[PDB]
Amino acid sequence: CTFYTSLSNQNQQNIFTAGRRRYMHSWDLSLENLTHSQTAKIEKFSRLYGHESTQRSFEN
Amino acid sequence: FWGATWISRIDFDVDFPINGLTITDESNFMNHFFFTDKYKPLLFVDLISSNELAIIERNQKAFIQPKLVF
Amino acid sequence: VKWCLIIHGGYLVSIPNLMSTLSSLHSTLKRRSDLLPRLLALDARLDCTINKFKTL
Amino acid sequence: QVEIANILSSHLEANSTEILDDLMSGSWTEPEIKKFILTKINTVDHLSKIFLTISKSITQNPWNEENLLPLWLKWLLTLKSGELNSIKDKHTKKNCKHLKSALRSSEEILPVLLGIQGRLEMLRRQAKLRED
Amino acid sequence: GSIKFWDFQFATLNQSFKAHDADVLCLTTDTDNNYVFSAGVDRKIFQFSQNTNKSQKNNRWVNSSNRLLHGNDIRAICAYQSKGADFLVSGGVEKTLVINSLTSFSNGNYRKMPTVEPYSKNVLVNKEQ
Amino acid sequence: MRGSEYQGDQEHIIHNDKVRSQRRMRAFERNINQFKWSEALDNAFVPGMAK
Amino acid sequence: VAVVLELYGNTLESSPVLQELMIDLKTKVRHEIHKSKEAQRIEGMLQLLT
Amino acid sequence: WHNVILSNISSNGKLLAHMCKDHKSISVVSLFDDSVNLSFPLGSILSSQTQSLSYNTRYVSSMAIDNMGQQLAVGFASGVISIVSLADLQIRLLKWHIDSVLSLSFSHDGSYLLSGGWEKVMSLWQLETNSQQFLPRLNGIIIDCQVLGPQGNYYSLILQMTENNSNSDYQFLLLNASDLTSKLS
Amino acid sequence: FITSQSTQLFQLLSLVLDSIGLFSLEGALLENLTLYIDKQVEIAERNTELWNLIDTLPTYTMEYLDI
RNA sequence: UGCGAAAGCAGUUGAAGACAAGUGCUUGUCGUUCGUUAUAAAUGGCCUCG
Repeated sequence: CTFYTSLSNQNQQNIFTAGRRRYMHSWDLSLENLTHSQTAKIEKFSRLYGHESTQRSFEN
Repeated sequence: FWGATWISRIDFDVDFPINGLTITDESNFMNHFFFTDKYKPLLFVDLISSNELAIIERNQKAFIQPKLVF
Repeated sequence: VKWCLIIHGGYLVSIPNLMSTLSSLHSTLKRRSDLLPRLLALDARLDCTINKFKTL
Repeated sequence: QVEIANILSSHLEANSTEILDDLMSGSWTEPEIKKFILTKINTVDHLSKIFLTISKSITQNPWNEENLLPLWLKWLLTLKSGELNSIKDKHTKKNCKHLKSALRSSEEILPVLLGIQGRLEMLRRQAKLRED
Repeated sequence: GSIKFWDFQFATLNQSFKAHDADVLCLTTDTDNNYVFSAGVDRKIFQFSQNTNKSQKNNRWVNSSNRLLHGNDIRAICAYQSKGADFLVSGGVEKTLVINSLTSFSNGNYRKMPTVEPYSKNVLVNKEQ
Repeated sequence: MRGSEYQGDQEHIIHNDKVRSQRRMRAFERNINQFKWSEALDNAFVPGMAK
Repeated sequence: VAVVLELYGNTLESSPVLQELMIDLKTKVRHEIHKSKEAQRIEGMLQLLT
Repeated sequence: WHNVILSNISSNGKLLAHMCKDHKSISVVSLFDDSVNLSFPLGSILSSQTQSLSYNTRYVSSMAIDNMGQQLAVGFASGVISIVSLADLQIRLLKWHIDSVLSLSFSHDGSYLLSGGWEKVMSLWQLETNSQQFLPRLNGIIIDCQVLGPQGNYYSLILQMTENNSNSDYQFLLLNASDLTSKLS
Repeated sequence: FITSQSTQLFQLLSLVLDSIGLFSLEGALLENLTLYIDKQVEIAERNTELWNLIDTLPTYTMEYLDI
């Protein structure tokens, strides 16, 4: 897992996490999502656009 | 006269009315009337008798690429 | 069923209600009749083609 | 058989009104009706005339007891269909609608008769059982 | 069924195209290496193009088009160009040649040669008997 | 793998998105979904197929 | 059955095995016509009882 | 311009492509600058087989222009898309739509192409490898497609719901590009 | 009269046969009615068939060439 | 196309202009008009997250 801050838009913060799975999770911490928000804004990356055969896991 | 897919007959006593996928041939190669294309493809053509013509004609699994039909 | 109606027709007439007790019979018989209009249509086309190659 | 066929062939060529009477002749049998249609009806004009005469007759009295005219229509449709529809005469299409309309009733008329036939059959049997 | 373009100096892969549904048996290219033509078991001839100047500067190939001209496998393919000629000749299990134009492969016309052209006769007939 | 069975009892937020796989489809249903009209008809008439 | 006859009339003539597949079919479809006609008759008399 | 049959504007909003009957010709013009000014007959783009075939093959139903002006996508009633390289008028055929393609749109970088039509399926063509990603079973046929964001975060679509012949039932769908879920319907 | 659109007369007749009842019908007249109805059923089936009909290489061959 | 029930009952599918092809003539078309209630066919089929 790792933090990510957009190099242009400093207000943009985000966490990416991955495991021995065919999907990746992104957690948007921008604005008040980190602490104040009762819920977390989570997105799942699971589409490789025709290149599934090359990739077995998002872990690394 | 006959080719791979055509047969023709020419009478040599009568004069005719005067009225892409090959080399363009700019360079040199070195250094009464009947026409039919009904019969094809032809292996051989010739006459058995004066009024009999013998025309001889030609009478595997493939990868399936379907043709959509609605 | 055909013989039951014929033989016991007199007894069946003297019954207070039939449709409620013979509802299943009527529904079953109704379905078979509905096939008749379409079966004739299929039969005519079968005969039309059957006649065709038999003469040929 | 041969005489009536030749007479009918001549009347078709002659546009005679006697075509209908030739068709109801009792000498006609089913196999020669097939032979006549296959061998002698070689022109669309002759085929149209025979259909127009038969269809008009059947339209007027679809309940005529003479099975011959229907027998002509059945085999005429069965054997010569591909070109009967090829006939582009408007009147030929109109007469087809009239014939279909008349017969279409009869198809509706059949289920009622079968029920009436059934109820009588029980009545005859019950009377016979009562007699015995 | 894949066509891959490798960099010779580094012996690394530049591009990969999953084009064919079966084996790619034969490849060919034009004089200037603007087009690469592939054919195989799936009976299709694919054209990969780098003719555009932007493609050339970036060295990126494009799966421009394909055509289904054969009834069976395409075992052999060859190309020729000159000031008076422009051919893409192919053939295979169908036993017949197919002739296309390299420059106008996508839209140009094609010719299917007869399976047997009897220049040398394999049959004779005797008038007597 | 000593934390596989945690289930997140002590955590602030639990996020669930796992969706169970659909019930296994038969050969004829798969063919219809993939627009294989002819093959779907063939799967209709096979030995030991319910009427 | 209506489509396959309308779609394979010519193949029907040149294939013998297909022909017998209809001959028994015509006998069977005829048998169903008899049953449906019969069912209408029992249906008719059943109305008389009620 | 006179006798404008079809028109489109780049995503940036600085180029205009339009088809006119002056059969027909396509011209692309820079709108704030004179940098881009090109025109060419549609006959050059069209394949010869199309000239042989019916009018559906030669009928354009959609047109998209890249931001850089290097590429122009033409969609046909047959369902075939043709990307044209404006520098040298080289054609590239993309064929998945069985029926007329109604919406075409380029990505900001130009490497992806949104296409939609009667299939009710939105296709992202990956132009590098000619691949495609699908979003099927949408509510209606796709009239318009757009990539809407500085980084292409969202896709905005217009759906038609052609079942109702009495009225045109438009629906605006804003999808999250990350996971292709309806952000706002 | 019957034994001597028609369904609206026949369906009316079927109502008669229900109204008259089993006992009241007489065998002698019933036979004539049976002959009539069987006659119509044969015809009605015949017309139905007509209505549906309206709705509905050699290795060696010898030919003469035209020249 | 009108009416009607769903069955059916009546009634239509014309004229001009332009373009293309073939040989002034023939045929076919129309992101052209006026008037009347008035086959298809560019190898081209629907995602991933067990």
